Amino acid sequence: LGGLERFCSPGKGRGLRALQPFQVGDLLFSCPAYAYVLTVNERGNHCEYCFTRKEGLSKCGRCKQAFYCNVECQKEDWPMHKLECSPMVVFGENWNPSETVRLTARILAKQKIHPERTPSEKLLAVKEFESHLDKLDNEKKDLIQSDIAALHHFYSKHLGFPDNDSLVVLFAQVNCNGFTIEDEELSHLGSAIFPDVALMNHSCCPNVIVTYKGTLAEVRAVQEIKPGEEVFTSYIDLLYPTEDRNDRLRDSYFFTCECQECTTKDKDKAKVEIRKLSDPPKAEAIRDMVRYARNVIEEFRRAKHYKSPSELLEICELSQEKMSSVFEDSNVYMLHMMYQAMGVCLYMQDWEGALQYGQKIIKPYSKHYPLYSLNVASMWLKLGRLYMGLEHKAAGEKALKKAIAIMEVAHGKDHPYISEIKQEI
Amino acid sequence: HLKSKKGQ
Ligand SMILES: Nc1ncnc2c1ncn2[C@@H]1O[C@H](CSCC[C@H](N)C(=O)O)[C@@H](O)[C@H]1O
Ligand SMILES: [Zn+2]
Ligand SMILES: [Zn+2]
Ligand SMILES: [Zn+2]
Repeated sequence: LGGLERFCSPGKGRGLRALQPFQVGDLLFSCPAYAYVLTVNERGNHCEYCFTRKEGLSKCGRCKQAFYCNVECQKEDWPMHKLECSPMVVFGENWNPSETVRLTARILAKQKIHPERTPSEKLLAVKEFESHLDKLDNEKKDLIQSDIAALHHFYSKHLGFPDNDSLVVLFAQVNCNGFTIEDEELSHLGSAIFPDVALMNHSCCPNVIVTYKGTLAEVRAVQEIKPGEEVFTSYIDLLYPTEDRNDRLRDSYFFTCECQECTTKDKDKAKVEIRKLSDPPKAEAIRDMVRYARNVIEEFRRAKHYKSPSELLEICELSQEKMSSVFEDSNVYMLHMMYQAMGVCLYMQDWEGALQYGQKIIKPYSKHYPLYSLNVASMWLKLGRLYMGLEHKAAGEKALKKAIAIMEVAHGKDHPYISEIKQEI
Repeated sequence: HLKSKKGQ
């Protein structure tokens, strides 16, 4: 952070800019997690303190729901775990606080223990976070109050809570600044607050990428950065068309991106590719299928939580065949359902069906995503681990090297992950 | 939701 500084970026608020050149691959800075939380569905597979994935984790003797590398990771996490250790025993199977509430809880506990500036807040402090309180509508304030109620519902026996109005601000700050920690396959590991990483503004053609070493965020260049140039990360999945991207960005972050990808709309034509029929859909018919695809995407998202895998496959297959009458296979909405179908096949342990989908996805993914995308890398890595599991070694190693080649740039040549994948080779 | 590369 010596060759970097915060500044006022016109029309963007505060931001981060380079004071020195950065080549592709260079580490700009690392940031320790101010607060972090392991997701519920990853309990028992990951250490809750350092996010180290290993076997043979020690259960928390009292709750039997927290797992640790050892006694040191148990004792070091205790200040954060004590917000949950007893409520998990008492509430039983009705302890259902959302991951946001869980994270927000740890934030307040951290402010009690370490009220002064942490190694996480060298350039931007948690108290200094943007909240967009002034922009919040009814539904957003309503979701915040539901989170505040659940915070006192499950945590009152443990944490010092400020007034309602400070918690509105904090929850708003969390939504604006928070990060999801993802693994190598871009699966949801947990949620964290990285104050210094939160200083960076968004772009759909970013010059940096955020990766994780346990609970430690690392920021590496994916484009050449010059002195005086602002550093942009990306807040969202960049597969989708400009309208889709900015609907998500206005919704969650209260801004419209004006990057070169959003200005030119360069990739939209290929992203929403229409087939070459003698009777091609009208602009209205295209509009209607696109409106349908985005509604199906949202429905499948909420359907994922409860519907059976075979039911989930069905809607993926139904969506595809309907859209395939006007959309090409490299169309992004086709790719979405293909990706979701691939994931269901993986849970079903249909390794052959999963590999089939992955093969249809990889080439269009390389086209739509920017260079050094971990979206592309993890798809290669999924393909690779599928070829290897099915004893197809030439195709497996080739795909895994494609993954490693990107991950060296994004993760750094000697990240624990790359040596994990090299062992597979 | 929170900042991520995926989450379809
Ligand atoms: N490409 C972009 N264009 C305009 N505003 C942006 C942007 N990327 C990020 N922002 C702003 O930054 C917020 C995310 S937090 C990033 C730091 C923020 N600029 C600050 O001063 O605290 C967004 O809600 C939005 O207000
Ligand atoms: Zn541990
Ligand atoms: Zn416990
Ligand atoms: Zn953009």
